[PDB]
Amino acid sequence: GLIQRRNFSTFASEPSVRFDFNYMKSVTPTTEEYYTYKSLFEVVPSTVPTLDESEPFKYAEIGHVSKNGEVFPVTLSFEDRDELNEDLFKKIEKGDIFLPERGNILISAIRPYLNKIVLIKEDDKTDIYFTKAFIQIKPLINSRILYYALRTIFSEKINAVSRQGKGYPTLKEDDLKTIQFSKKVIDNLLAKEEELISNIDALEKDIKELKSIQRSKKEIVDEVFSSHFNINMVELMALDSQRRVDVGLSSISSLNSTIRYSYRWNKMKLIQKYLYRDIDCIEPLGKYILSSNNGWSPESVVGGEGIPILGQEHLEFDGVLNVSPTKATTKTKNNMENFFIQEGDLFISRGNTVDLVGLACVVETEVTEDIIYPDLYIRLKIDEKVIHKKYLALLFNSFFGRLYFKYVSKGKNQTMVKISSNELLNYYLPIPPMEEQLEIVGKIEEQIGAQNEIEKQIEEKRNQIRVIIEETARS
Amino acid sequence: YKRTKKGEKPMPNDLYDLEYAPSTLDCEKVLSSFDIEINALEASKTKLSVEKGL
Amino acid sequence: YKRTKKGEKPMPNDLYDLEYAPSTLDCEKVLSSFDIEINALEASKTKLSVEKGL
Amino acid sequence: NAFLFGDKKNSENLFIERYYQLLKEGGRLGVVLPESVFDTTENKYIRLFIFKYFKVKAVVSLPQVTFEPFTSTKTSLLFAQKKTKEEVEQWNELWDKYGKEWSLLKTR
DNA sequence: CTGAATATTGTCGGAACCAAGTCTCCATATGGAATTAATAA
DNA sequence: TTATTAATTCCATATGGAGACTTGGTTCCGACAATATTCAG
Repeated sequence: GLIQRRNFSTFASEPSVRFDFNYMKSVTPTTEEYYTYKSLFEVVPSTVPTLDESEPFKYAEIGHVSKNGEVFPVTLSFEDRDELNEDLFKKIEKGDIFLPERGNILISAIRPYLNKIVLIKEDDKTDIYFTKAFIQIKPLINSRILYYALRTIFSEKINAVSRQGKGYPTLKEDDLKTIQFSKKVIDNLLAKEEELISNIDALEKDIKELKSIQRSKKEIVDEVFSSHFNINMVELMALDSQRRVDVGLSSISSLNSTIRYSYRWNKMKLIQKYLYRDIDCIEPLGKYILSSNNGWSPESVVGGEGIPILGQEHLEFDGVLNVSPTKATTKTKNNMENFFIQEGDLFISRGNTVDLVGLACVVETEVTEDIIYPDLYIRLKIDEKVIHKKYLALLFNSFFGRLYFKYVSKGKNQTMVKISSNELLNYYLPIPPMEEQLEIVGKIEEQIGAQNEIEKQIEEKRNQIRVIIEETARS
Repeated sequence: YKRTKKGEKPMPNDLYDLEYAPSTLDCEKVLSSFDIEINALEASKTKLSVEKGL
Repeated sequence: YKRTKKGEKPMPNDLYDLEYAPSTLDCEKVLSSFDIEINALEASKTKLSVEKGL
Repeated sequence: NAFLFGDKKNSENLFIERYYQLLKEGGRLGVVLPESVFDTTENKYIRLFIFKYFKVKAVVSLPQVTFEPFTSTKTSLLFAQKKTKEEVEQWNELWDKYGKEWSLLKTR
């Protein structure tokens, strides 16, 4: 670790004589400028707002804010008072709500390292409330200047005055009033104020433009299968809502081969009767599967030494392996070569939540390193003449592969719901001719490729802002 | 219910619904209780009005 | 270490480090096991070669 | 020596069998079972037992929050009656007849 | 008759946290893969 | 007779677990200020 040495005196600093390792790591002897909280920002005391009980207002927790300072408020009304959001209304009535004064820079107290600093810009509308866990810190040297000086830089020191204290990492306003902000940062940043705000505004306008057309990685897979099989999107999520499935004794045996009479099995059978009313392409998967393996999941150490191992997090809704291993093992099995992925395989996911079970992926990346897949995967070697593995993975990640594996997979612990070879072999998927396939794929491929192309531009301008701030504050 | 390591919390019950309004209610008992409370408040008001007059 | 409801798990040692060399072991005490390792194997070789000629 | 499946190493199913030894040929049976009984294949036998002697009549799937924060184990309420002395023998007769049919068909 | 009482309210501080979200590593039968004594032949 | 499946024991796979781990931010007790009252000689 570190062999830091300090001298009693030091712990004299700050009105709590504290001597935890982090604070004393942040102290250091200083020779340069000091400043204080005086010639900069100013803490604002909290207050109870006058909520109007006639219109839908907004509210914002700490989880509703992101590391990029983008609040995602929820809309409450005081005419609903539903027991699902009753906690929010109760904490509002308690007095855990305030309203920023259009120019302050709210800072989260709990765990301040996750950049929850947000800006309430001057020229704006649709006033949003906030939790007392946020610190109104309204500045005197222009909000944007202090916001950008706090987000990227002045972060190794706001995070070094947190109270660990047998639990939550937490920031306190009193400690926040003690940081030793250098002047060269603010001096240089205000010196270039007239153009820094301009080009940063241009960059964030481009980011907003990219975000305006950004689409989720699952809806794309959800729409093409919905727009190609001519199934309306507003009934299979409305038929899945009603829960009064009624079956007879005779229907239990039909295609069961294990006599399973759970409720979810019967609802799966009901939904299958709806997803295939007009589609005439369904063929049993059992006759298109040639083998099935599981994998090898030894004990693993995170960021250790040995052969890397994949996890369930590496399977995404696009049928492409993430191939970004984290765990690494050092055990042997005398047959390790049987589980070293290799390009071209199809990996369905066995073991996950009731909604993330069955997600398949094709290893489309060329890797010269041997990477083991766990017992939580199932490798499918299908005939590459009728199924087109990528299409099968996309189908498994589609609502076809969700409304089935959500209701057929087994286990008493529905937090680690697992599938088995029986459900794979007894799966009546719709397989259209090879002409129809490679059209759903390809369309989905280009749409997701475009969505990924505008996913690094966002984290290119969001990095350009940071590097520009760093360069200007260092010149 | 939604019980947790801190306590209980009400949720929308799907199994059953509570009666809330009782099938049988002692109406005269409720009326007499309200009469008693309003008479007590009126007696307090009369006492404080006598104090105000004094 | 790295404990879990499934047994410990080795991790790098930041506090101290084990010597791993006894520095008090005799020498011939382990050489006895060493020569037994070959004596048992050669005894098995003899105990198969006796009936090999048979 | 008192359970038909008293050697399956799945002792928690014995209670279900125990419930057949207690009811009185038409006795209501309401149980909070796990969903392994209704889903996993290793329990198929105890599902046949319930379909042979009992008269399965209601199944309710309870959420994974009911037994929290003690366990997130899924549960289902099973409401089954018990067949009379003639219904069990009718089931036995039908089973024997169709099993004979199955054996002849398998030989052919 | 001045008093700073006590007696509450209502609100900062703080938690050997722990509610949400979601990834796992390991026992254990199995079943098949090896026999066997069978099995006709 | 030379088979013989139908009986066996022996390991690699497969299924399942009164689950277990992990990132992150929420409820809520409990001091405690500010009341919150004074009576009391």
